[PDB]
Amino acid sequence: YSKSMIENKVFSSCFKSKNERVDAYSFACSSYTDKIEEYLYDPANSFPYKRGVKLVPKENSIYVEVGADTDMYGICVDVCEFSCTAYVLPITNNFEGYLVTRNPSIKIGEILDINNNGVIIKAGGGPPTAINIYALSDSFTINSINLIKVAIFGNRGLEKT
Amino acid sequence: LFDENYYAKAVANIIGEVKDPIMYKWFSPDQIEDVDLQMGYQKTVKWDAFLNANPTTIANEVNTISTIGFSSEVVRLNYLKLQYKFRHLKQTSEKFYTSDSYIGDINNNLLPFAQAYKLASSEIIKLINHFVLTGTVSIQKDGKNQKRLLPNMYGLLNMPEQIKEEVASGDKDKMDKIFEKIEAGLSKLELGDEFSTPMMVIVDPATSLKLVKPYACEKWEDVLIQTIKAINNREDVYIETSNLLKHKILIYPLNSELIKFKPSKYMLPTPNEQVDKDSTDVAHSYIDFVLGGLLATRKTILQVNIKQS
Amino acid sequence: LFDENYYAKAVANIIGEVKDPIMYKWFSPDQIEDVDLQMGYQKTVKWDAFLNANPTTIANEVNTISTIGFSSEVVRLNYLKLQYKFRHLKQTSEKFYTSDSYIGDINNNLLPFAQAYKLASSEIIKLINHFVLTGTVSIQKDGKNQKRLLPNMYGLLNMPEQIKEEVASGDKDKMDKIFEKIEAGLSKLELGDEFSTPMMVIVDPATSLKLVKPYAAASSCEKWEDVLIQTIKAINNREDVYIETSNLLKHKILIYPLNSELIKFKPSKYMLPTPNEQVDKDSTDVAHSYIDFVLGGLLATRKTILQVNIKQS
Amino acid sequence: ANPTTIANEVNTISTIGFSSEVVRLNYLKLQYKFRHLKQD
Amino acid sequence: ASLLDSNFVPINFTEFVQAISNTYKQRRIQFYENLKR
Repeated sequence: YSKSMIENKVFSSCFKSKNERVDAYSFACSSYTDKIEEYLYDPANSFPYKRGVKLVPKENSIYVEVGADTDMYGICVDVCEFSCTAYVLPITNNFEGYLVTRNPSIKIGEILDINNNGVIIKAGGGPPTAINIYALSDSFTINSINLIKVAIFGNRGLEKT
Repeated sequence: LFDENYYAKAVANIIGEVKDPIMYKWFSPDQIEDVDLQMGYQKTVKWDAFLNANPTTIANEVNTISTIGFSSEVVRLNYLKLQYKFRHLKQTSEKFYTSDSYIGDINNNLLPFAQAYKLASSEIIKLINHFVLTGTVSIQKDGKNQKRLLPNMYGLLNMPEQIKEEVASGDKDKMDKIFEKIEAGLSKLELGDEFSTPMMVIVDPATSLKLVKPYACEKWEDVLIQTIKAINNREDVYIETSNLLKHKILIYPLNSELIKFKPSKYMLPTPNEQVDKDSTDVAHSYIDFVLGGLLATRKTILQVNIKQS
Repeated sequence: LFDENYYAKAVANIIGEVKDPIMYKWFSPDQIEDVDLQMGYQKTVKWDAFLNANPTTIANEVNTISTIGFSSEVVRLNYLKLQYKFRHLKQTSEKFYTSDSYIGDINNNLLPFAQAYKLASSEIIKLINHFVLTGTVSIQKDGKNQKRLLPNMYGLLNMPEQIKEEVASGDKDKMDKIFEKIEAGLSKLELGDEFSTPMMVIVDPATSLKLVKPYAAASSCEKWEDVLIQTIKAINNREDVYIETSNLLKHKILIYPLNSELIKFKPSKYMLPTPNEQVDKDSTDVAHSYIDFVLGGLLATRKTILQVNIKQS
Repeated sequence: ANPTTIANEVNTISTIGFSSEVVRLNYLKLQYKFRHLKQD
Repeated sequence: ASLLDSNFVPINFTEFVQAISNTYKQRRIQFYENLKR
């Protein structure tokens, strides 16, 4: 898929709850001194936008591919499809923003984990979580893709259950 | 300054395209008085006089004369400073994004600084209007994840020590019961000698729909206006509908001696001098605003809440 | 501006000491035309006309006349913006690192901004020349770890739909076999109606050294270079033939016409290195600067470039 | 490293390094002694 | 509007960049004028 996604016959119809857009600005709270890196991504394997990515050093360049929490390099916050370039916030930096999830029913304050597809899921799935992820809001569906506001702050000392 | 600060020049040139806040319609011209304070508290002192006894008749010789006393009351108001950050294109880079009849990246959702500032200011003004009407700060439709505010920072709907009426969930569709509660609140209203003043009523869209129903060839709105004219010395009665309210009815006078809005003169959005810059074409800018300053006398606001559950 | 930006003043003062790119010798003056763009795509439309029937004889009264049609084709080119960063000494800090013979910190490899910018610009110009010649961007002699580029971004060596010939490994020293392949490619060349134009050949140093041997029993008064020039003149309507040696090439011979109607170079007007306004500063004596350059913009008609590769392995 | 493609926001950019070489030339003194007749 | 003319005084960075581009173009033109194959 894509982020921008088209001519319309008519325009689409308060200030509240207007941020529920797939192409919304990922950082709920931004900050200067946040490190952002550029990498290449596979244009036919998996679309890394708003997903946890890992570094795959290929024979021609270092790419980023959707990955699990065990081998996560960071979070892909934006993509330039013209150059097929992914922008990554390293895991060493804090993040507070909207990410792609696969569970349409997640409550606030729950512990979360990133799966092999770079997707937010409930931490009770069984895999030992290695990152501190907490749900700051209930998951919402855009009609279909599920998004959720999360706070990610570093790695977890001892893997939980 | 305009020779050096392109962003200041653009703000000056486009500041006029931001529409006026809708909260100005809820107050009289005399009720609003600006103050000079960004963040902190301000103490306002109100003086009064009273008669100690009956006046003294001046006849022949007399030295003992009746006296007039004085009294004071101090009210503290809290003001809070808030900020927002937005991204925009760079001035030296706009030329490479000036397309036909528009400027900016459609794909990357990047805008020139002037348009970005105008849109951000409009959104912040909407937030300020919502805070002034309700007294809470939230960006969700459910009204949750509210930002915790300081004490002595109230809106019209949550101002304490006012008349509060509650319509039961079983009577949520009975306009007769709602009007009975409204009459009870109006009776409990205390305006004293300042009763001769225009009155303002603010209702939610559902209550507005109910008001135009026939009275049980007269309308509930007409009956309510007559009832309010009975108490306000038959002055003007204004009715307003706001989508910022939900199953609430606000009734209050437009007299500056009872309710006064003393906002900071920096309450409306103002650019910050700091602009984040790097080697790319994207820059970041900050907008500041100030919240707080509503003062009201006791028992001069009627707030009716119609419970839904 | 120069009263406020010392870095801009120094760039203006030292810009003239950077040598011109070597790619200017591979194109005619009319073949290069700048365009105003940094990143994105640009379209070019070429118009052609054709005859629908035989001409009409005008005699007495005639209402029906033969017609002339038209057609068009659209070509899309891509441009890419790239940047490099380099550290240097702060302007006010140069006096504490001045020496009797030089300025800078030898032990820490810190230079004044002017010298650092000149060296970085020279390196970037070398990279740009390599990209223009070969179609690839890399910093390794092996040629691996290539930066991925956009589509419709090609060089003279990797332009698709051209004539490609391969001299086998066993004949890597047989100049006769090399010339056999060259003649086959030149025969396969299709210049259309623009054949009467000068031609340009670019060879690696090894091929250049082989081209000065006497022609082969060896012949006198004639060289392999002369034979090649005559063969190319057999197809360019006896026009000029130029030969160049480039160390960037390796066991490659590149032949193409110097005609703007067939091959054109429309580079961005900001292709050559340009300083960036942003300068990183802190409380120390070390500052950082940025240089931008734009790549892309080579257009060529199909089957007008001959590429002969001599195989070693 | 390879150059950085400037699109959208990025602050992590490939760098260009510098180095200084010091060339040294040594000069040495040498002597011979030979016998002759005073002023076979 | 070129760095070759010492009488030229840039006012801002955009003018400086335009002058750099014009200087590059003028240098290429001069190189082609002085080139003799």
